[PDB]
Amino acid sequence: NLWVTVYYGVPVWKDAETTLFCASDAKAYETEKHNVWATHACVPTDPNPQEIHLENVTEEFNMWKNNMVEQMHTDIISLWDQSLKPCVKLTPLCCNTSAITQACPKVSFEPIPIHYCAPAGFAILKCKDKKFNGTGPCPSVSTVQCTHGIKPVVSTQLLLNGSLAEEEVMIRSENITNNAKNILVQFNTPVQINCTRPNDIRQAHCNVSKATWNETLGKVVKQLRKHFGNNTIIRFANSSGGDLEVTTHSFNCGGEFFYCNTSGLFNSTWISDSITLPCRIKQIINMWQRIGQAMYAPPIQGVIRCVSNITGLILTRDGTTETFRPGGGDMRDNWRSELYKYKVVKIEPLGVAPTRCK
Amino acid sequence: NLWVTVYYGVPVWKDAETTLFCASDAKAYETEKHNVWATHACVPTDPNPQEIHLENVTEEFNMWKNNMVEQMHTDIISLWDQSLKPCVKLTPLCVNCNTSAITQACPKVSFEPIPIHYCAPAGFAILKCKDKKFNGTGPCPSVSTVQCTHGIKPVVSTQLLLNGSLAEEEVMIRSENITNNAKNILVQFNTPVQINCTRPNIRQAHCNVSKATWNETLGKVVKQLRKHFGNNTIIRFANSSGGDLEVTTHSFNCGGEFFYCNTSGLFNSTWISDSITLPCRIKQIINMWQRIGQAMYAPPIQGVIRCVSNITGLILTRDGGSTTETFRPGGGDMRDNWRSELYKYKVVKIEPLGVAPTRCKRR
Amino acid sequence: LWVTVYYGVPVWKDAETTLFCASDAKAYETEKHNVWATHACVPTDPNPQEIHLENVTEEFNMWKNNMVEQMHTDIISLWDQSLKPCVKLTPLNTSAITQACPKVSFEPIPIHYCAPAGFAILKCKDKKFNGTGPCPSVSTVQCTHGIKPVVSTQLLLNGSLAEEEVMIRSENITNNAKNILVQFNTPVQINCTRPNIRQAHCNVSKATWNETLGKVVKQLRKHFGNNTIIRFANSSGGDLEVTTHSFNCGGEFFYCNTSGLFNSTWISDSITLPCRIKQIINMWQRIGQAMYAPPIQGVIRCVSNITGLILTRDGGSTTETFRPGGGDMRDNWRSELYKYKVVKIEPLGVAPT
Amino acid sequence: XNLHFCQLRCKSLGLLGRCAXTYCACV
Amino acid sequence: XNLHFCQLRCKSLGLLGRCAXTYCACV
Amino acid sequence: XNLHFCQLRCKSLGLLGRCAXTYCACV
Amino acid sequence: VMTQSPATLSVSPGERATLSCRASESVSSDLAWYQQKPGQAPRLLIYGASTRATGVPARFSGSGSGAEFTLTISSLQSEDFAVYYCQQYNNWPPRYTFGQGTRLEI
Amino acid sequence: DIVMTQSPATLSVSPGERATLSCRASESVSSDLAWYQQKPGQAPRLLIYGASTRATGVPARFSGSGSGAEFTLTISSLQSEDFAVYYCQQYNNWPPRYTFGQGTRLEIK
Amino acid sequence: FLGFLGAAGSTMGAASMTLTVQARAQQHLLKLTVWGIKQLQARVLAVERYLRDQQLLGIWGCSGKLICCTNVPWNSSWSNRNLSEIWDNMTWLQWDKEISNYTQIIYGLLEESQNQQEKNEQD
Amino acid sequence: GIGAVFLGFLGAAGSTMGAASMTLTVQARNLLSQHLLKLTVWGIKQLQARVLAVERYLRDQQLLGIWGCSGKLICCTNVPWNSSWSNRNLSEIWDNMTWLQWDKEISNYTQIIYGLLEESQNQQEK
Amino acid sequence: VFLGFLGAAGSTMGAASMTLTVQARNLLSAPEAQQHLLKLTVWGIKQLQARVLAVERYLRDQQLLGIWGCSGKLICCTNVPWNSSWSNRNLSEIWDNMTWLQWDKEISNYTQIIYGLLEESQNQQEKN
Amino acid sequence: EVQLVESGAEVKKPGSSVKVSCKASGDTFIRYSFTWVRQAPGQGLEWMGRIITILDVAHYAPHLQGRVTITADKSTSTVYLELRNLRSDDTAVYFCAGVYEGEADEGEYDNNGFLKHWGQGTLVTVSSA
Amino acid sequence: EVQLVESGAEVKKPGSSVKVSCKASGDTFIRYSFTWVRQAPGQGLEWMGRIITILDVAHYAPHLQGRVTITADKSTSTVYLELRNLRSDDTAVYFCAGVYEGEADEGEYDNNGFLKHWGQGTLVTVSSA
Ligand SMILES: *[C@@H]1O[C@H](CO)[C@@H](O)[C@H](O)[C@H]1NC(C)=O
Ligand SMILES: *[C@@H]1O[C@H](CO)[C@@H](O)[C@H](O)[C@H]1NC(C)=O
Ligand SMILES: *[C@@H]1O[C@H](CO)[C@@H](O)[C@H](O)[C@H]1NC(C)=O
Repeated sequence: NLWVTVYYGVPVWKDAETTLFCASDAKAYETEKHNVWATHACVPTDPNPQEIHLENVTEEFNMWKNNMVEQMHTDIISLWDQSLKPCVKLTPLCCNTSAITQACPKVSFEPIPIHYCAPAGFAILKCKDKKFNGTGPCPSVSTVQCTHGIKPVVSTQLLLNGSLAEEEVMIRSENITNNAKNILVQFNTPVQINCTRPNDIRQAHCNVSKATWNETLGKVVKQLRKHFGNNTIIRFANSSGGDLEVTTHSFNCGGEFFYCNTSGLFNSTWISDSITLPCRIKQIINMWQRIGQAMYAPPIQGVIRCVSNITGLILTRDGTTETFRPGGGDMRDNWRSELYKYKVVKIEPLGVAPTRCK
Repeated sequence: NLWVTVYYGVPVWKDAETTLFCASDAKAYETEKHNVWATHACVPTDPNPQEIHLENVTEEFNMWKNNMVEQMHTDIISLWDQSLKPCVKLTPLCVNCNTSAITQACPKVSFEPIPIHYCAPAGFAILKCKDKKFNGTGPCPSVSTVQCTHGIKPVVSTQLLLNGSLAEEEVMIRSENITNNAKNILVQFNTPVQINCTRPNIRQAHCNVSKATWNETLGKVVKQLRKHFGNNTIIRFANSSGGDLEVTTHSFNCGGEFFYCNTSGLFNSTWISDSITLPCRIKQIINMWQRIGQAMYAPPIQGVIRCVSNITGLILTRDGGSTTETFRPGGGDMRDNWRSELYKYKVVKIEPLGVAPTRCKRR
Repeated sequence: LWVTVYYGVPVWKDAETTLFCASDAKAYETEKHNVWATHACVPTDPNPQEIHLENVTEEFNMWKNNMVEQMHTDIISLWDQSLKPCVKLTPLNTSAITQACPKVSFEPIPIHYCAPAGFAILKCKDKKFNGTGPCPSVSTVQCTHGIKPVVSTQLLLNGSLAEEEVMIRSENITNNAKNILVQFNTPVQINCTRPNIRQAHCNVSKATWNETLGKVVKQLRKHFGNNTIIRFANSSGGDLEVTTHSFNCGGEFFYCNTSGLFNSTWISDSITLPCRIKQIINMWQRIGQAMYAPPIQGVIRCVSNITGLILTRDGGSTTETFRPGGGDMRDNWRSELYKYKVVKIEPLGVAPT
Repeated sequence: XNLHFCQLRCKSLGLLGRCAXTYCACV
Repeated sequence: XNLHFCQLRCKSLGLLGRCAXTYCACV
Repeated sequence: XNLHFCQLRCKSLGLLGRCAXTYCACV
Repeated sequence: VMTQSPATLSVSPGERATLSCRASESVSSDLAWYQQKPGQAPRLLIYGASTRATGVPARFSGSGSGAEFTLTISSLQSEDFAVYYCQQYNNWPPRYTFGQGTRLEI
Repeated sequence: DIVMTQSPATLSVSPGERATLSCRASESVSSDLAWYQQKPGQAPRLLIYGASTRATGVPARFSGSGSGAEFTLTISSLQSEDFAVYYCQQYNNWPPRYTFGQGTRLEIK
Repeated sequence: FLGFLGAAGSTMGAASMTLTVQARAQQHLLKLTVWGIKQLQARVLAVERYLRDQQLLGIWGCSGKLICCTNVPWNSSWSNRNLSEIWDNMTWLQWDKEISNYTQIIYGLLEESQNQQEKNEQD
Repeated sequence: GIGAVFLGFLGAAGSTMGAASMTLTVQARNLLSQHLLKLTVWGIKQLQARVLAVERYLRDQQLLGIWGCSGKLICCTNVPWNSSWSNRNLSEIWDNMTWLQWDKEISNYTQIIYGLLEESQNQQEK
Repeated sequence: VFLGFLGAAGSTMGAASMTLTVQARNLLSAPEAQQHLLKLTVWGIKQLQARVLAVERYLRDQQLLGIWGCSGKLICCTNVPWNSSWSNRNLSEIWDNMTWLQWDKEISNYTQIIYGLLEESQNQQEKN
Repeated sequence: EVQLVESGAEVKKPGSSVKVSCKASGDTFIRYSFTWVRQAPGQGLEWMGRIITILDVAHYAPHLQGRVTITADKSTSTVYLELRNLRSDDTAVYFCAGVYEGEADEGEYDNNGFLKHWGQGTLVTVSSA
Repeated sequence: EVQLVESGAEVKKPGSSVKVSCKASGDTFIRYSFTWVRQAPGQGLEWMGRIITILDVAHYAPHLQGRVTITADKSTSTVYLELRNLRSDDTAVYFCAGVYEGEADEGEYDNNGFLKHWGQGTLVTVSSA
């Protein structure tokens, strides 16, 4: 009495994974070493986007298991390894090293945004919630073909040139009470930073405004009080030791590799006008794409300037007072900080149900 | 008993409007202005052009309400505004006047125009009118299709078209309605009356048009006028009626200057039932045609500058009479200089879905 | 039994197209081949891709291919736009456009024929292709294999060697009136040079010619019962072009008479040849003759290995003779593209049940 | 277009004016 | 191929003529 | 990461080593 | 920038007069030397660096091109003890700048 | 190939006077050049580097200049011990292929 | 796609027959690239301008078929005239004019009249 | 392009199945719709991603050809709904179950069902 | 996929038919340099002239079968009777020793007469 | 040609502005461009700015931008001036200067740069007293 | 400020090899590059190749490739040169050389080319007496 019927165009979807194509608006007439790579391996942006809000629906995202992060962390490794040619590059395989030597000119280097679209027959979901603690169902989703730009930047111990939340400082972590997994603060406003080299020796002073740092650092220590015993006075401390890379705030700017001794930023203790930092410009670094050491040419003549917004940071506990010590080092988990609100699914518009027919 | 059906494939057109695209053969190494703009926002021509005739298909063209015109009358503006940078670009809004004024670095440049081809995008056709007697409005009893149009030259002038593409049989007369005293006549020539004018090696020049041709090529056209008037009422050609300086003259560009050949000697003939010269003065204060305003360019270049191009059109105007008639020249609305080159074209869309009533019953 | 209709049975219909080049040209040098091959063809196809088949008995035929003429018109253009003779005498009243007839560089290149949107190309990968017959193993491919345009007579040069033996390819066999084609397995370097009068010495690696036609006697005596000893005879005679080995090398046209290569009969350090240039050659591109510019001044050297010959028997009754010949231009590729065939996919066939 | 001003000058000479191009002509 | 003239030439060597492509061959 | 080598240097300071990036960091 | 030579020339009567004013770069043909006896309104003598003004004695004539120019008088006169200034008007938009002048005495 | 040529081949000048030296390059060596002073059987000495600077413990009467493909050094007041050989070598190309000059003879007149 | 029109100007019946039948220099390397893509952008649009139609016809009952007929009565208001001089001496170009401002009406009926066979088949 | 019709299909999830079907029927129809040198390498990489969706579309209109009904959206055939496939009172399905979770119910039987739906075709004419 | 469309010959209708049935659904089967901006493109155009040139072919068939009543269906058979004068073979062995490989050569010149007849015969349901 | 007559000498204090007049007579007014030039005693001349009378578009030196205006009036054949943000150094003499430009009433304009016809001079004093 | 005592005089045979020492002492070692240059009698100096200390990545001249090798050990602070396949003509006077390269150990490197500190040379001869 009941017979199978079939419908085409039924709203179903399932999780999957594919290879996205990076899409961004390049120029192809410049020579900067970002627009070139962007115009040779991307697609002109979608002029008018597409968005559809859903209702009475929940889905469980998970920021520490995504796949998009891996494709991004491979694609920009390609970008780098094509862009910045080191004058001598070293790498063990192990240990049997293997040097190399090619051309080593000077180049411009300012990153641009890069979207991430999904091929025909798939979709990308979002979480418009503003309380997302990283995991668990998000009761406010919305579909989209592809996302907002993501300026791919590298820097340790302080995320820079990133995006930020809009209600309160949030604190996301893999598994608190494990002491060996980084966390990810995120400010509601940019504590700006003037950081530059004058016209004598290779040395840069990194100006950051006070009374906007401590004002934007009070919010943080309050948020830590909630997820903890709201007692056991906490403090901010220096680095702990190891390689030079992790014990500072290193990054690139205009083509050089700054190393600012941010020892005078994490020293306050919280019971219930300007600041400067002594940066250097090193010339033999430790690569992050692989294991090994690079080496570049001496710095350029003129003045070098670049300003950014500190929009987040990485910490680490210490297994009571429980002071915190900015560490980090690894570069994979500073893209989770702007890619947690996305998950890619697969459409399956074909279903069946029982009814009464011929 | 008559029921409706639905066919699929019937040939049907519905006129439409879109954004066409250039087709111009530049050089990419020359550095005049035309040959450097046309190589920025246009594309090389079509290697193997395809054309297809049609059969027993009448079609209603119309010249005075076309919609390709604007699509050219904007490209040309955007060509000039990136090409001839003035030194003082006075632009009154005044909608007492708040007449702003921008000043720039205004250097001297080369200027000669190359032919531009308009093509149809992916999904529309273009219908020529291969007849030879299309007055301007009405059915064209012969129609083809084509992708890209013939070679148009972005020329600008007044009271006399220059480098005008010619007709075949006669010297026709295309008017908006006619007998309305307020619309521009448009003419054409079966033969080019070559014109020579230059400044030798004091900012003035002489314009010379071979004599005894103008007299015989004002004899052809004078006939077709009386084809619309009762074999009487002698017609002639008079001086300009007067107005702004640009109208009561023959102005153009040539090599980088703005000549003004006083053409009062070519229209004094009256018709009952070995050289000639015009005093071409250069100016430096013009009322730009792109909008309302004025400009002020540099003073002219040193050496000898020359320009020769066949005249292939006129623009006239009547006088409210009752007798007799007089045709004092004029013009100025720079739209007219393309309605004499895009007068035989149309852009349409194909829509294959037809219904009809017949005798069927579908179960 | 009634008739049904299906969709998808894999079925061919051997047919013909108008294919397209793939010429590895260079476009900045100024010779003739390497400028025709960059204005009327395409560069090589970077990563060509292939598919094998199974159980697929495919019946070729080498005197009935039609990938031929496509070469036989690309090449006539290659000649017409390259070596423009001074007095291009064409008997229709031999009118002639006499051009600026200057000296120009010359060397040929490998060309590749590929198949357009909607066809294939099917090899015959076996090494026993007797010329026709059910070939039981075939590939599929887009483009042809490596091929160079040698144009000559009595001696076919610069061709890929065969592998196993010197197989012989006849119309059918034993009509005494068809240009037999033959193919070595072995290379013999050739070298004729002009020292520093319109004459030159054409010269062979001698004493190698000896052990390479000692190879062939076996294979003739494979089609023939080993008895009544056979030998090679001279070119019997006709036009001078026929009884010669003529070609171009360095831009000028050699005529080397190699009679010093046939003096033996097979029981059970070089030779100089009257290798005379000329200015009066009978054209192959069509019927006629052309008139060129006076020969060049200096030194020009030729090295061009022969990897294929042409014989023919004699109508007598005994003994048998094999004199050089051939000449018909088309032969130069029927020995170079004999194993290729362009068929067209068509997936629709009915079958009654 | 400036049509008013057109009618001023053309009237100052004894003829009617009418817009005809960012251009001013006295008929 | 010119077969007639080819034939006209070869017989004078005691031979018949035939075309070899665009060339004259004596038999 | 070089963990073994990463341990060797933090040991000279009195702390253990732990990998965290082609990047060595002390505990 | 207009560099002159000399600052103030002193020459006896009956002799010639040859001043010099130099610029930074290409001022091709836009130079103007002005005469003023103190207590008056200055006067135009040379324009275009190669032409003579109206109502001027023919001994008044300069020369030069590029960035080097020199006013040349072959015979001093009773009324040739005054200030002499050089001015250029080449660049656009108009930004005209003088030099420093030169005086002539016994 | 970058090549350096000596000019002049020899300079024999009297004391108390000034002597000059030049070195010619094949192509652009922008700002990479040095000058060494070779004594009889002694290790050479570094005087100039970067074509415009001076080393430690140098009398100011040494100085060099030039760019493009030509560089010049002059000595203004010889001493009875400043008679020796002089060389010029550039270090501009990378990967490292550093050419070396040929020298110049100098002696009392 | 533009040569389909070859039969335009022939009358109605011939059009039916023929529709059933038709159912049954270093620039010369550039110049053959920016005029190759200008073709594919036309076909790959003709395909999608097609998949829409054969889906639309998949609403008025009849998809796939070319000459589909149905069971809607033809109102009087739509230029009722002599049938004989409709299928004999008229070209579609002229017919599309006389029926222009009613097309959207008929495109509504052909859905309603289809809803009968939708629900009333398993009644 | 055609790639928007899929998001169109998915837009109306999280609802009741009847409204889902009606919205399907209407919306599938309502959803009809060096400068010029650098449109010579950005054509291909933008003309593949449009002739790759047209393909994936047809790879579906193929399946509905097999199961008797092609061209139609709300299709129903004549295979009896065996009760061993997670039976439930009919109105306990078409009133209180979103499509997604309903997929979970039988997401293991969709190959048993797909299989049988073929033989029922060639066994309908004979 | 035509290797499979034609790689089931020899065997009787059963094997090839039951393979193509599921094969219908089984149809499922960079250092970017500024130099090759005129090598890859003029090569990329070719494939993009291949893929599209098949989608055109396909749709040009499914429209042809559509005029013989049955469209989309792989192995269809509709409401028209077929003659007996068509080179009448045994009415029993027509499915074991009478196959396409024997049909095709016999009917290599009989296609157009068959493809003609059938579409003409459909019009019985078209009158109404 | 023309006959330029500058206004009388002026005496002012800091903070205020200044205004003069150079009545140009002897020719058609709109046919000449004008330039105001000044000199402090014992110093060199100082070009300030040019004004085209027919286009009513002026220009100004890089070191006076925005604090000084020029204006004329073809209804009365007079040329004005006004400098703003007075200082003490502005004590100096100011000169009226013009030049011919051709029959610009029909749109020919040479756009010269130098000065051919002058006034007599105008001294101004700006200080406490 | 490091003193580089080269090796003593040596006399070898044709075709052989050799290993030369250069003892550095006076300051930290890995802040210094090194270079070996040689001189034939009457003829100018001949740049042979360079070695970096903190990375141990040497290079060599084209026309001297293959049969020469440089090596240093950071524990004994000596730069060993080796040259393969000697001859009787190539024997000449070789020189040890160095230069200060910057605060190396903290990841800073200036990468200079010239040679400041020199030894006293070495005597290398191939003879038959
Ligand atoms: C900081 O963020 C603001 C937006 O909130 C942006 O406008 C500004 O440019 C950013 N500044 C830097 C230096 O990144
Ligand atoms: C052109 O011909 C049409 C049709 O006869 C007519 O209506 C129109 O008035 C004519 N126009 C002119 C300019 O004669
Ligand atoms: C041709 O020349 C090459 C090299 O000059 C030589 O090795 C070879 O033996 C020569 N061959 C003949 C047949 O002379």
